[PDB]
Amino acid sequence: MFNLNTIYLSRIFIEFNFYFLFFLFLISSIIFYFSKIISIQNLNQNSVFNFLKLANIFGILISFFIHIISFWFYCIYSYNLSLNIFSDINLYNSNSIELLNNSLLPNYFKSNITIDFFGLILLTLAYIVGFVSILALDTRLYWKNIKYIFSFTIFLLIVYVYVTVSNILLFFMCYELLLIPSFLIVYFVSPSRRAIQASLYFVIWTQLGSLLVLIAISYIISITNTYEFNDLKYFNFTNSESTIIIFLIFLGFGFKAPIWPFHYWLTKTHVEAPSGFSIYLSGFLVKTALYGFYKFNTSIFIDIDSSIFIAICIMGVVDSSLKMWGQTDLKKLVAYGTIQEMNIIYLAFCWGDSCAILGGILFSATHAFLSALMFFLVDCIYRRYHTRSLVEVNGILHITPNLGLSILFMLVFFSGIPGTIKFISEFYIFSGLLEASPFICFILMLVANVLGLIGFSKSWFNATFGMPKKNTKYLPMDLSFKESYIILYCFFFLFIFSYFSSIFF
Amino acid sequence: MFLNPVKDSEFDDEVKGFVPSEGEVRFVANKNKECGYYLQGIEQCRRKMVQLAGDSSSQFHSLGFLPCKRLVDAHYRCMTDDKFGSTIEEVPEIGLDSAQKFFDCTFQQLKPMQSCRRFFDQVVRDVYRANGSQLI
Amino acid sequence: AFGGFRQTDNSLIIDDRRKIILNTRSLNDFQQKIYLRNFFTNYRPDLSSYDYFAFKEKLRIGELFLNEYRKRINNEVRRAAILTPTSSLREKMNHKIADQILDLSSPHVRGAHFQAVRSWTDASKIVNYVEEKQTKINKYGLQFPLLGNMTEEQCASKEDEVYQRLLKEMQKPPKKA
Amino acid sequence: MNISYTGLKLEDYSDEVIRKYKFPNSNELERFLNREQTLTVQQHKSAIKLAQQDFFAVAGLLSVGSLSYIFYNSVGGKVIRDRIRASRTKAQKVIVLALAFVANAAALIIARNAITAHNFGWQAA
Amino acid sequence: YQGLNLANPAESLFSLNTAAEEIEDKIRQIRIDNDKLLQRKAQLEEELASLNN
Amino acid sequence: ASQLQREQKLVQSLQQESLQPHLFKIIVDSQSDLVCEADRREYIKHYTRANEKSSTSQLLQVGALLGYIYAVGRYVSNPSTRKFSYGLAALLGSFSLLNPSKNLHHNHSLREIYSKYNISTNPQALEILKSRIY
Amino acid sequence: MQNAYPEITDQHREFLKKQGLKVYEPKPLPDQINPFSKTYWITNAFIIGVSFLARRHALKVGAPRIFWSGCIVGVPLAAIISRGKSDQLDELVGARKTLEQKLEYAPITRRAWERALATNQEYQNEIKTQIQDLQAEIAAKKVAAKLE
Amino acid sequence: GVWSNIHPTDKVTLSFANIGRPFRLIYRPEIFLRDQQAKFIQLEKEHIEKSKKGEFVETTSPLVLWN
Ligand SMILES: CCCCCCCCCCCCCCCCCC(=O)OC[C@H](COP(=O)([O-])OCC(O)COP(=O)([O-])OC[C@@H](COC(=O)CCCCCCCCCCCCCCCCC)OC(=O)CCCCCCCCCCCCCCCCC)OC(=O)CCCCCCCCCCCCCCCCC
Ligand SMILES: CCCCCCCCCCCCCCCCCC(=O)OC[C@H](COP(=O)([O-])OCC[N+](C)(C)C)OC(=O)CCCCCCCCCCCCCCCCC
Ligand SMILES: CCCCCCCCCCCCCCCCCC(=O)OC[C@H](COP(=O)([O-])OCC[N+](C)(C)C)OC(=O)CCCCCCCCCCCCCCCCC
Ligand SMILES: CCCCCCCCCCCCCCCC(=O)OC[C@H](COP(=O)(O)O)OC(=O)CCCCCCCCCCCCCCC
Repeated sequence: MFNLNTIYLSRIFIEFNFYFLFFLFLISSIIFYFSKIISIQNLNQNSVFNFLKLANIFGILISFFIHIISFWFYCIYSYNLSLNIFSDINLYNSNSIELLNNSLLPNYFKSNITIDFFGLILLTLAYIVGFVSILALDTRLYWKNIKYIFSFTIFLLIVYVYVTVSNILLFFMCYELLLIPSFLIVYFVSPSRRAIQASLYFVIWTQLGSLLVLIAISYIISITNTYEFNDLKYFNFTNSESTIIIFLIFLGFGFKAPIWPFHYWLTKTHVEAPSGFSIYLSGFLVKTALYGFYKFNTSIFIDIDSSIFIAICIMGVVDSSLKMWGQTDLKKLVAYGTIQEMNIIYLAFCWGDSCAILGGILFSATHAFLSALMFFLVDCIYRRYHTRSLVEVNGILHITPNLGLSILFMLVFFSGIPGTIKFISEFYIFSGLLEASPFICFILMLVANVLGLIGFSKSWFNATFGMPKKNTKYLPMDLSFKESYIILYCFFFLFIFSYFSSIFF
Repeated sequence: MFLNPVKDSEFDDEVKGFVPSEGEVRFVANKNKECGYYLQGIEQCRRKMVQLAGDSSSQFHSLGFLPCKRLVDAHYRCMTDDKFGSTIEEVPEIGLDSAQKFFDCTFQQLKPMQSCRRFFDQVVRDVYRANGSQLI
Repeated sequence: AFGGFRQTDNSLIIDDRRKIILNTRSLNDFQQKIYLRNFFTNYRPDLSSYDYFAFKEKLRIGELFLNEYRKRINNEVRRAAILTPTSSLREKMNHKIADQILDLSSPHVRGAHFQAVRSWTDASKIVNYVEEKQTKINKYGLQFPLLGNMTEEQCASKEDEVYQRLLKEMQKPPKKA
Repeated sequence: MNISYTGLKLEDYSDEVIRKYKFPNSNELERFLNREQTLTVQQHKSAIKLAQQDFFAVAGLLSVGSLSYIFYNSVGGKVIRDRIRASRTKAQKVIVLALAFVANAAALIIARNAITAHNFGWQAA
Repeated sequence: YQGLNLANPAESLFSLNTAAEEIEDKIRQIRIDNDKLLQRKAQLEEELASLNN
Repeated sequence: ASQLQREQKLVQSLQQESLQPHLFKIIVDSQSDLVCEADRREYIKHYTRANEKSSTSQLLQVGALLGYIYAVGRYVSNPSTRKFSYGLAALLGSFSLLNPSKNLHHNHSLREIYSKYNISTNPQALEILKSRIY
Repeated sequence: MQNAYPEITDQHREFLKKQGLKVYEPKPLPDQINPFSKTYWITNAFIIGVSFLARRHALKVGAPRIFWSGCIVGVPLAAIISRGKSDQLDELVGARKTLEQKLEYAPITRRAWERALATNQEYQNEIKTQIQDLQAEIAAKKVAAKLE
Repeated sequence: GVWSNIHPTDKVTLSFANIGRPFRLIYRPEIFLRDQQAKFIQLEKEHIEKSKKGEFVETTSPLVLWN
């Protein structure tokens, strides 16, 4: 019963949501530039900053709704396309349906849009995490950094082109564009003075991996003059070229997606970055690397043993889990948790295009939401209690019961209770790893889910419980409606996404 | 495709699958990679001839698809390694039926090349199964 | 146009078909393509791009279909456990059901493993099995809403075809022996 | 280019060869030329027009609903909002309650319509 | 909608194959019944011919 | 019996004029050689244009409803609740009375296309239809 | 699908019946449990009405009412879940899905099979009528021969 | 639009993806191929003429070019 109307509606929605975002950004930027001689806030109720905040927030939100609709259309379209290809067995019949483009808006960068489930999951993560982070950064943007209210819109446009393109070069360029806005945010919006050095560490560490990926892309392009991302089927790389490409790709994308030993920059940046931008970084900016690694390694044929890469990922997991205990800083502890989860996700991609990719994608989504939740809780603690250190913070539950309850439920979700996409992703990865290498699976599970979990829980429980006798004149009140509903939405997603259609998982 | 009908079947249509020999698979893959130019040429020339003389009143309407004959013969020779004749008309009786099916797919039904390559490859596979050691 | 990467090995290549001798370090782009890079990277390289996409989808569906067999037999075992008391339960299970449970073990069905390690012959056999099931279904046209899409005219023509086929099958006499 | 009708004579080729390389029916030739063997370009154009109209309706409805909800329920604290709504007239209260819901619901319904293919002619039996 | 429309193709194939096998069994039963009726008619025709002779 | 009744019903439908556009669309879908390609394409265009359902009708209905509520609220002082409710109910009921009829036979393009073929009393059209009934 | 347990004889079944055993048979859902039942929908309507009244009373007396709201909202949701569960072709421990139920998702095969069954029934009826005519002719011949 | 109207591929892809390839191949590939096939065209013409005549030349048989 599938008809061409659904196909064209899917394509039109995907194409036009990008232009909706772009036109919103363009209008907002034109207003901002041409309303004032100097593009800084006027400290009065009639400033354009209020309009810009409104436009950014409710462009992201409306584009997120349209993205939900377009993602559902894509799911139907992909399912029915697979059915059309698979169903017919007659040799004379073949599915050759050709679509003509609309005459209203042009194709951005003269590229035909191609959408995949992983790309749309990444785009949904971008939308939601960007919404949370923009909601967080309101107190940070003041009177000279208001120009960074558009950072998340720029991120959304970059990610949209990144996930809706079938061109290798455009793919790589979109991946590399993410550096400038993130560096500028960390440099100009971070309150702490150590953020200045943290930004440089972030730039250099990420750029080393960017150069590695650039070398790999140069190898692919120079050898294969193609750029369509599908002509690689008709060209085979020799053993030496293939091993060089996989090594470069893995190391370069692991610089971004933190792997052992390349997580020093991540720890520094998470500790010294804005509490609202740490959410976006951990939640989304480390998963574009995973998506790019998946695309490249599934496109290239590799005839090498992945034991070395699996060992690197497992070593990162073990290192982060063991170090969890020794952190009294909640933000650094959450950063180590992010490193652990990202290393597990990266390990999920070490078997080419096997079924491990499904667990990897689900784990990427759950880690995004869980890291957003954890960093937002740390943000609330730091903002109301003027410290994010375990020695200075104690007995949160008895003065701010809602915040303590949020911490406890965050710990329960992090533990991986059944009924959560966290548990589902752990089940996928461990079920595969048990047959792949059962002893390695046992070691990984033991370390991560006992030693790292206990180290993680020690600090959070100590902060939540106790007796806050110190500085009774300065104790805060409670979570606000904004914070409470953000926490509730994170919990709601982590719980209900387990009912998403199992066809794609 | 790669399915054999059941000779003694209780119901009208029953099929049992078979897997071609590795030698046959290698031969077909190599020949397709080497001769893929001819198949794209057949598609482009088919469209070109239809555009040129598709109209009934056209002068060359009575010579339809004859220019494609050279491309088809070249593709057949390339796939069969110049053996078993220099023309599609010289196809052995073992592959004659599949050759007729391919011609019906391409020129009469004007079906997609995705469909008609199946019948052309079936012709090549029939020849290869018949001979075996002659092609390799 | 495709290109190549300069080679460093000092080996000699003897092409008996073309009756020439080359050196690995001296190969140009086309010679590299012809001699190196000519290996296969898929189960059925003989098939076209569209045909191999169909083959890949059928292989994925066939793996899911074998997993479905395992799930169905497990559900039947649960049904047997609930319906039949523990006495005679194993006696009745030591039949077709137990043999099928063992025959649907991990080597034959990929329950939760990342990859079902199948040779190209095994993949071809699985795809052939899926195609046999598809042929049996399409004989009677059971795939219109599920596992297929068709227009109204196609549905009407298929209904008439299935009606004729059923009439002929009914009119056929019983199979002897 | 040597691939042309020039120099070709039906005398040279056999009758079976001519029958094999004979043009199909005029209708078949027209369908192949226009690429309308399965679907017509006009059907594609109609589908595209409906898709664009549906997207515009959905996006406009979502924007209207979101903005109306925000501006109506973003006037102040709970007490202030309750007092403002109490002083609000009957028709003004009705619109404030109904506008956002109707816009969002219409957008969602238009989205559901596309995936739900009810207008299929095979409904029978 | 998820449950009704987006269903596992493997399980759909299994259900349709079960339905096809059941249809084939019913066709076998119909063949047996038709054969029985035809044999009865042939027996009656033979009896009528013998009586006429 | 059953097949004869089915064929007789098909003949009766062919005789009836209100179903001729649908039956000619069935012929068009079958792609029978009798129907010329140009006429087939024209009929497909007109039939698709006539049958397509657009969200514009729903959008304008909701727009009229919202505009009525907004206008009564803003441009009327101390409006009567009973009058407002009656007007709203009347508008909602009137929305239901708008029931366009797809009189495709009345539509002069489709009728002009298929009148020349006159599927009724046409043996080729009957043969085409008999295999395709739904 | 095929029978898994070893077969038993009809004589053995009759022996068990005489002994007094009964054949296990799944029972239809009662009207209260059946989601397609007038009793079920009357219960839903009563739930909705009582929930609205109790919600109004709770608002009056300053008592929580989100639970009555949940009842009202979940009545349609419970109906959706129950109807979907019933419609799905999933065979838990219970009655097996029949050919008609499976064909309800195969409209083409369903209609074709119905037509084929009707034609086969007509064919069998025609053969039976011809058999009766042949028997009548044989009887008439016998009577005529005996009288002659 | 205008800046890219020279080539169907986007400008960034043109700048980076194409490394070392002739601009004759990037733009106007048909003329590039025909120039490359110049002599093969006359060989094919001679083969066709001989085929019309009694002679059949097997050496140049593979040369059946359409672009
Ligand atoms: C466009 C793409 C997306 C883009 C992005 C969009 C992003 C937007 C943001 C949001 C994200 C959206 C993502 C997509 C969502 C898709 C959703 C969807 O498709 O919906 C349709 C989807 C399926 O649609 P369908 O298949 O088409 O429907 C037709 C089918 O035929 C229907 O038939 P069916 O059989 O399939 O029905 C399914 C369902 C039908 O629903 C029901 O039947 C309702 C059953 C309710 C049972 C409630 C009680 C259960 C527990 C008690 C049981 C024991 C009782 C005592 C027994 C005593 C015995 C002696 O039934 C069940 O699943 C049964 C599960 C029962 C257990 C549920 C809870 C388990 C525990 C979970 C814990 C997790 C949190 C831990 C927290 C720990 C502390 C921090 O349906 C649902 O969504 C079902 C939701 C069910 C919710 C159940 C209520 C949860 C209760 C939690 C209690 C926890 C208590 C505290 C724990 C301990 C704390 C210490
Ligand atoms: C060649 C064509 C070029 C087109 C350029 C477009 C020009 C855009 C100019 C924007 C001016 C914004 C200020 C208008 C005056 C607001 C007055 C006011 O506050 O009174 C309340 C009145 C009415 O309030 P209300 O109380 O009736 O609330 C209901 C609101 N509506 C009507 C929208 C349902 O005005 C508004 O509320 C309008 C708010 C406008 C700002 C919206 C911000 C969200 C993001 C969209 C911004 C525009 C970008 C383009 C659209 C998105 C991308 C497709
Ligand atoms: C981890 C180090 C610290 C972090 C920085 C990361 C730097 C290193 C990044 C990975 C580079 C690749 C290493 C693995 C190579 C595997 C293949 C191989 O060489 O085996 C012999 C290969 C494979 O041979 P084979 O035996 O498998 O098959 C071919 C055999 N013959 C040729 C005989 C037929 O042999 C070769 O062809 C030699 C290739 C050597 C290439 C080495 C230089 C690579 C230069 C590009 C990357 C430079 C990145 C620098 C980044 C900045 C550093 C500060
Ligand atoms: C917020 C409403 C959203 C409506 C949904 C569609 C949005 C499409 C993107 C619009 C972006 C802003 C305008 C850009 C103008 C421009 O420079 O646009 C310039 C381009 C022109 O392109 P060309 O020069 O190539 O022709 O505009 C377009 O291509 C089409 C613009 C959109 C056409 C639909 C307009 C719908 C109007 C709805 C009115 C009611 C809205 C109520 C909101 C509360």
